[PDB]
Amino acid sequence: NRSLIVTTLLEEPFVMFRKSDRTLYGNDRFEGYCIDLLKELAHILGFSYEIRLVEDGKYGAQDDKGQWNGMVKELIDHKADLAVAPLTITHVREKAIDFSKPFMTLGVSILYRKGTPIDSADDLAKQTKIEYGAVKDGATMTFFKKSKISTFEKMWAFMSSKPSALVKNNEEGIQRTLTADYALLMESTTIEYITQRNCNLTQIGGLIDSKGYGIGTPMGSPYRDKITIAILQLQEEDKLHIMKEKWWRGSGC
Amino acid sequence: RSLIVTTLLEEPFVMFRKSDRTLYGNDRFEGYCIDLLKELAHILGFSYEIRLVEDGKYGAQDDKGQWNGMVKELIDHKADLAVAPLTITHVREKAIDFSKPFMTLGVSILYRKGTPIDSADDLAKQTKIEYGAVKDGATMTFFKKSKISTFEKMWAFMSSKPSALVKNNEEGIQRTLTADYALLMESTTIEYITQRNCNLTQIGGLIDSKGYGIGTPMGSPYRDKITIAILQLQEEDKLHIMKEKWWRGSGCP
Amino acid sequence: NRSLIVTTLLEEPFVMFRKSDRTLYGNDRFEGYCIDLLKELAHILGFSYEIRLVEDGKYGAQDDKGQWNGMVKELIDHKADLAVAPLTITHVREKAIDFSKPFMTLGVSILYRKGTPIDSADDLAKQTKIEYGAVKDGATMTFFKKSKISTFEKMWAFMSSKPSALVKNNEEGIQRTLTADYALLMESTTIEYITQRNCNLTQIGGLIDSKGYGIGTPMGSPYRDKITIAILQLQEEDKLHIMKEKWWRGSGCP
Amino acid sequence: SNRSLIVTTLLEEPFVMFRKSDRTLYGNDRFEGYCIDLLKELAHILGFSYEIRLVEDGKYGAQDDKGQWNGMVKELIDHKADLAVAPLTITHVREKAIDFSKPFMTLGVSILYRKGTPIDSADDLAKQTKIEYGAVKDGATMTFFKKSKISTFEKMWAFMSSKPSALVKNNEEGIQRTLTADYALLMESTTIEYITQRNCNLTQIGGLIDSKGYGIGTPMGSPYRDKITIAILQLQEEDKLHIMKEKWWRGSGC
Ligand SMILES: N[C@@H](CCC(=O)O)C(=O)O
Ligand SMILES: N[C@@H](CCC(=O)O)C(=O)O
Ligand SMILES: N[C@@H](CCC(=O)O)C(=O)O
Ligand SMILES: N[C@@H](CCC(=O)O)C(=O)O
Ligand SMILES: [Cl-]
Ligand SMILES: [Zn+2]
Ligand SMILES: [Zn+2]
Ligand SMILES: [Zn+2]
Ligand SMILES: [Zn+2]
Ligand SMILES: [Zn+2]
Ligand SMILES: [Zn+2]
Ligand SMILES: [Zn+2]
Ligand SMILES: [Zn+2]
Ligand SMILES: [Zn+2]
Ligand SMILES: [Zn+2]
Ligand SMILES: [Zn+2]
Ligand SMILES: [Zn+2]
Repeated sequence: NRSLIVTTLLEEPFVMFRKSDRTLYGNDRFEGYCIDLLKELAHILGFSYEIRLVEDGKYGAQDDKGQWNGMVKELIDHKADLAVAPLTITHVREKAIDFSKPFMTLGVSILYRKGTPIDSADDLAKQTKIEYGAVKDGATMTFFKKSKISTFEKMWAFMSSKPSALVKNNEEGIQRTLTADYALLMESTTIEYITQRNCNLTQIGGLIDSKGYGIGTPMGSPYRDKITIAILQLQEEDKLHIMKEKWWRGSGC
Repeated sequence: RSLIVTTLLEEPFVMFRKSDRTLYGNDRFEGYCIDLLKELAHILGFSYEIRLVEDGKYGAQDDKGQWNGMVKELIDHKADLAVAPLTITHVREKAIDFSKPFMTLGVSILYRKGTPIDSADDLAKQTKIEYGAVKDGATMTFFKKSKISTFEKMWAFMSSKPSALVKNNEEGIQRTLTADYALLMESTTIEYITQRNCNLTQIGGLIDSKGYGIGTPMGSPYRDKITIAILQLQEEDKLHIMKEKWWRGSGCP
Repeated sequence: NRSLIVTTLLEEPFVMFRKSDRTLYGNDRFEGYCIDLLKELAHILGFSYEIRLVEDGKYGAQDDKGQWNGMVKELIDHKADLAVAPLTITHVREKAIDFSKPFMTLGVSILYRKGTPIDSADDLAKQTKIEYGAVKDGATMTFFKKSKISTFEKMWAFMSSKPSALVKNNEEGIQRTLTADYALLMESTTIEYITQRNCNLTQIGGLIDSKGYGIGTPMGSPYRDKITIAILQLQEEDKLHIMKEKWWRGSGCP
Repeated sequence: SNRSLIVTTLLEEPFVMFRKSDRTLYGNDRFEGYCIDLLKELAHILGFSYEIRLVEDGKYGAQDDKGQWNGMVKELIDHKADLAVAPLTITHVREKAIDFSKPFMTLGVSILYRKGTPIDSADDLAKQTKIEYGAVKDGATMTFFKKSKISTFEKMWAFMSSKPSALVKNNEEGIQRTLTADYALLMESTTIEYITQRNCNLTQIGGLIDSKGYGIGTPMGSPYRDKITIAILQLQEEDKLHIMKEKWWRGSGC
């Protein structure tokens, strides 16, 4: 019964440190949507596991020499059996790792202060006053870096140049939108979570694309297909809807 | 000690049966759901009376948040069961309960044969051919809430053109026959209509995948009883029979 | 070389030789529900394949030694990668091979001529005038042979006795039901098919049990879960209920 | 009710057993077995916490002269427990004092006895008188014999009810009696299957005398019985009770 190593990262409301009056340790430290999903997978498949936060705190992207970092790298180097996180399924990633079928669908959109004229990526790309960016070495950054749409190449040209447009993680980005004249390009279900809690913030425009989160495994993993089946089972039983309603609030706004 | 069953007229699910000597009460009806409902009362032993829903609608929420149609009857405890082709949706689950599904369906397109229109994207790209859905049903709500770019575009259209949203299927079917109109309609009804009308066809495949379930007010102890009874009928492979029975039918050269 | 080998057998309307004037070869020889299912599975999963009829024409059962025959044996001996057929998933066969999730439901029931008093397996079990049996070395036979239920043991003891009550295949059992005083223990979806083509036969009673057909693989095969995922996709696209209507449709009886 | 549900059960191999350890265990962690795994699946599917309590009198449950119950059935009647999770037999008389889930296991009464003897059926035992036989006191097998009107089983009850010693306190006493004296135990078939795979000098005599099932027990009106039935059907559909049975019915030899 060897324990599977699960790689992940802190990201509200998917993976969080649970509140306690003493120092917690091991798996007991964590709670959130992806923790509940992991618990379901472990139950259905019958495995035990050890959660390990990815050291560099990244989701994963390729450098110019094609080397990966983040959770994707942990899977490639067979340091982890599974990545259980809001890990975006993308063509470039499917070349290096395997994914389950998606457990949640989302798309790229914009987080910004309420009360302004702007209503689309178009408006940001036109102007230089309002700064904008995305999480460094995640799928949204890669989306822009790869885009052939004029508006998005324009936006990448910006993000790529401005030293601090690319933020370390979502939290740093959300604080930037509250602290400065800055809009964050961010995945839509996280926006949904934030705007039900911070009434100062809103989504700008709609979804720029449509994609999904999946459980990541190393290529050739003998678990990936069973995990797909389990996700399809949870879906059929309405369990992912229940899990989302559990973690998305709360009250406000 | 009898249950009030809310429904509406819809072939081949609920129909006024043909006879000479005027019929009263439950005797007024035949159809797939009528048979289904008989099989459920046998298994669970209850008495009931069918009541057609006044506004003729399935159910959707207004801006204010009030529901109408059968969904509203259950909310208001004006009915015990909704026995009809009532689509299980995550939105409705917030307001009422459903049994496990008794039939699968997905949104798809009903249009005349022999055109070049091949998918929803084809309808969304143009404006000569109009298109719509049944007002205040699940398919309308699907387009209204959609975050997918093509379906948002379609929703802008339907939502704007007068009379693109039809009062019921029959009126939508008639608009498909007499005008340049495509109806966004559930696949099991499309199946029923296209083997009776050889000049109509399903365009594309399923846009989504859902089922029909028996509706109850939230918390009702019958929901689970009805699920057990539906499972029983599935083990006795009796529902697939009931379907073949009401779906006939001589075909199209 | 890496094409998958598919074992199957002829069984209307699942797998049949296509009618043509010009001689057909290879996979093009075949048509039917399981052939359409196979094409869909191959599209989804991305494989090419070669269909081969199982030599002994049997589905599969175990002799007294413990040795299997039919399609089950082809899988056990790693002679085929998949069994694509109306192959009944049973707990007994699960000990030797693996199955996908089911793509169709069925149960054992009774095929007999119309116009008699018989209405249940118990009516058959009480009386010796009317002969009855099942396809030899299939799941229905095995169900009776393994049953611990008194009535089915009784029925097994009867079938087991009659020299020719255990028929070679469905087509033979169908003919014996037509020409002798004989009832065939047969899977319900086949009865459905037959009773709509032959208005002098009918199903007697309901289902005795409830089971499914699944694709068989050798035990431990990675294709097993892949095939399940592909079946779930076809179910989401509601393609199997349609495939079924395509192959079972026809003019009924008065 | 309460927050954690109270589960009544009793020690019966291989359904519920004390797990092995080199320290004193406590609470739910004391237990292992088929019915413990089932309970774990139910608790996960329904989302409840629970506390297992062994039934004080160690009985399954029967009615005395008045209708006074004992054993697990009694714990449910009196609402001392929310569920009974055990190889609890579904019978008419119990169905009138408590509710049961759909069955999670099918079984029948049969005979456990030493190998070798010419004994071959209940009839054989009923005639003769040297070989004693009995059943577990205040269990469903005892009650079946008491209430029977079949000649052979009436004779058998006549014996068992006359002897002070025929009826044993539990399966374990009875099994030991079978190994200790010329004695046959009337016992449920899946327990016989477990025992005969471990005790190679014991065997089943004859077949199953009836056919019934085990179900999860709840007090009448429990808000949990329907959800539990749906859970068991769900587990069955995934082959999980087959897997669970294979896990606990192991042994070696025979
Ligand atoms: N979910 C993203 C990180 C967030 C983002 O890029 O917006 C990923 O998998 O890379
Ligand atoms: N069956 C749908 C009505 C028809 C439709 O929306 O297409 C419902 O339950 O709302
Ligand atoms: N489908 C059965 C053969 C037909 C029957 O046994 O009735 C099997 O897989 O063995
Ligand atoms: N399973 C039985 C106990 C054992 C027996 O009576 O043989 C019961 O629930 O009473
Ligand atoms: Cl321990
Ligand atoms: Zn679960
Ligand atoms: Zn490795
Ligand atoms: Zn589904
Ligand atoms: Zn009410
Ligand atoms: Zn839902
Ligand atoms: Zn395709
Ligand atoms: Zn092999
Ligand atoms: Zn099994
Ligand atoms: Zn159909
Ligand atoms: Zn489980
Ligand atoms: Zn009480
Ligand atoms: Zn089943």
